[PDB]
Amino acid sequence: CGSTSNIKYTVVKGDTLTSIAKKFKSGICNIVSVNKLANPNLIELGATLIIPENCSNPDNKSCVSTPAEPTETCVPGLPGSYTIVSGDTLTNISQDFNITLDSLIAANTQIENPDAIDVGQIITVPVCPSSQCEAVGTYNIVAGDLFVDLAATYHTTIGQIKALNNNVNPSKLKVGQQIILPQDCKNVT
Amino acid sequence: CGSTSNIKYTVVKGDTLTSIAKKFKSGICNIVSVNKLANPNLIELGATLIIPENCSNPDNKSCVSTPAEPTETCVPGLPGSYTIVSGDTLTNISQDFNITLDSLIAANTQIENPDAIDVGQIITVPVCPSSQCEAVGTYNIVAGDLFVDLAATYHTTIGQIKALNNNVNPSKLKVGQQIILPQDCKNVT
Ligand SMILES: CC(=O)N[C@@H]1[C@@H](O)[C@H](O[C@@H]2O[C@H](CO)[C@@H](O[C@@H]3O[C@H](CO)[C@@H](O[C@@H]4O[C@H](CO)[C@@H](O)[C@H](O)[C@H]4NC(C)=O)[C@H](O)[C@H]3NC(C)=O)[C@H](O)[C@H]2NC(C)=O)[C@@H](CO)O[C@@H]1O
Ligand SMILES: CC(=O)N[C@@H]1[C@@H](O)[C@H](O[C@@H]2O[C@H](CO)[C@@H](O[C@@H]3O[C@H](CO)[C@@H](O[C@@H]4O[C@H](CO)[C@@H](O)[C@H](O)[C@H]4NC(C)=O)[C@H](O)[C@H]3NC(C)=O)[C@H](O)[C@H]2NC(C)=O)[C@@H](CO)O[C@@H]1O
Ligand SMILES: *[C@@H]1O[C@H](CO)[C@@H](O[C@@H]2O[C@H](CO)[C@@H](O)[C@H](O)[C@H]2NC(C)=O)[C@H](O)[C@H]1NC(C)=O
Ligand SMILES: *[C@@H]1O[C@H](CO)[C@@H](O[C@@H]2O[C@H](CO)[C@@H](O)[C@H](O)[C@H]2NC(C)=O)[C@H](O)[C@H]1NC(C)=O
Ligand SMILES: *[C@@H]1O[C@H](CO)[C@@H](O)[C@H](O)[C@H]1NC(C)=O
Ligand SMILES: *[C@@H]1O[C@H](CO)[C@@H](O)[C@H](O)[C@H]1NC(C)=O
Repeated sequence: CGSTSNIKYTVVKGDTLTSIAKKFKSGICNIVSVNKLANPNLIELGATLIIPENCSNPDNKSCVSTPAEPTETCVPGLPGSYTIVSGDTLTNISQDFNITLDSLIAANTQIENPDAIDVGQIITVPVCPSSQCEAVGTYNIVAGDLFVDLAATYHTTIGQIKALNNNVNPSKLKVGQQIILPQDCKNVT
Repeated sequence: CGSTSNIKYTVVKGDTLTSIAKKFKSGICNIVSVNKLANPNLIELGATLIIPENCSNPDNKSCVSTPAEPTETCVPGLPGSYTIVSGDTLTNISQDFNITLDSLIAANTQIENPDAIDVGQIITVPVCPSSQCEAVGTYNIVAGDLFVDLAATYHTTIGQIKALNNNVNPSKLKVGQQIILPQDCKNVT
């Protein structure tokens, strides 16, 4: 990293390795190496992390694959709607559903100011025509499970997991917890 | 029916044949016969119906099969949550999900008065462990489609269709409309 100092840092709410790397001008993957983190997406609330501060040589790329912006304008299979929870924005939610902000706004012309949405407000999620998820069912959380990783493994999206578990905070999952998990969501025909 | 008079009646919001039969002391199936209704569950907003009033011989049973109270304490497959819309009660919603009011209250100990719930409030739906719906996907409404009938045909529940389409009023469906439809929801193993 060719850093000049290290801070020992307590992980707080909202943190990702991306936001921590930015705060301290470190690299995501430098923090992964130094702390022998098994999964770059998983850092625990209240854990301590040694952070190389002010790196000349930040490695933010070798260990993660950060997706391009969403380009699709619909989500395969489900759901018809999503309910807004604390901290959601339409930008946030369209990214989770892997669609453009634009497509989510277009599906929701009842919203006038796209920046003023209310906890408890229901929005339309634009579902691709002729599409489906192959199985939707119970899953028990195991140690280190995250919505972000479960989406990739089961070929669904963060948003679709959130919609099926709309009152579950992804940051407060417990080993053994039952969530509802959609699988293999795709266009059909 | 051995009725004493007939009223010509305009179907309004909230009406079912059950509520109309009660208002006028008729029978569900007498109204079905007289008006040659193809489906006892389907009456259209603003349609006129001849109602035999004050029947001595009301037939409420021959043409419909009215389900017993729900006895199950969980819903197979999905969803983790449901958002409250105008006119919902926990009694209403537990019936749609084919579970006991009791089981729905027990899953929701954050609710203190079970009779004071708010438009936009999210509740937990108790999903049976080790359960699933086999496919969840798009369906286009055809003439005469109803959530009540679609549940039976596709082996799901009114509540599960509502949860996947939480901003759709079941009384305002249009031919060609795309909804999200779960199928073949059951316990597994
Ligand atoms: C490189 C990068 O920036 N990637 C991000 C990626 O991190 C974002 O995903 C979010 O990551 C955060 C941090 O990992 C997740 O929050 C954690 O969630 C887990 C699970 O709920 C929490 O784990 C629990 O921790 C406690 C102790 O705190 C243990 O007792 C529990 O057993 C444990 N549970 C399990 C099942 O292991 C953890 O505390 C949370 N940490 C924080 C700081 O909140 C978050 O869930 C995750 N978000 C999603 C939607 O999955 C991702 C956002 O999409 O973007 C980039 O990929
Ligand atoms: C015997 C008995 O009491 N059974 C009840 C059963 O009726 C309850 O189910 C509810 O029935 C009502 C009345 O049929 C349903 O409301 C109707 O919904 C349809 C579909 O949205 C509306 O049809 C539309 O009507 C307009 C004209 O008004 C047409 O232009 C449209 O093309 C047409 N759409 C389609 C697809 O055909 C109709 O207007 C509504 N009528 C009224 C009075 O609102 C209602 O959806 C239905 N509820 C559910 C959840 O399915 C049932 C409640 O669960 O309990 C008993 O089974
Ligand atoms: C978000 O959407 C895009 C486009 O639909 C996905 O990207 C493609 O996925 C398929 C596999 O199903 C591949 O054939 C393409 O090569 C993928 N890559 C690209 C650059 O389009 C993308 O995976 C989706 N992202 C997430 C996180 O779900
Ligand atoms: C509500 O729940 C009950 C019990 O789970 C269902 O009743 C049974 O369904 C199975 C078929 O899957 C039959 O083997 C039983 O004989 C059924 N009858 C009875 C009286 O239990 C019931 O069908 C569900 N109702 C709805 C409307 O979904
Ligand atoms: C799925 O089908 C829709 C409807 O045409 C289309 O817009 C969309 O891009 C398709 N998605 C994928 C991933 O192929
Ligand atoms: C499904 O399994 C659950 C979990 O044991 C049980 O309570 C429930 O009654 C079962 N439902 C049916 C329809 O068999």
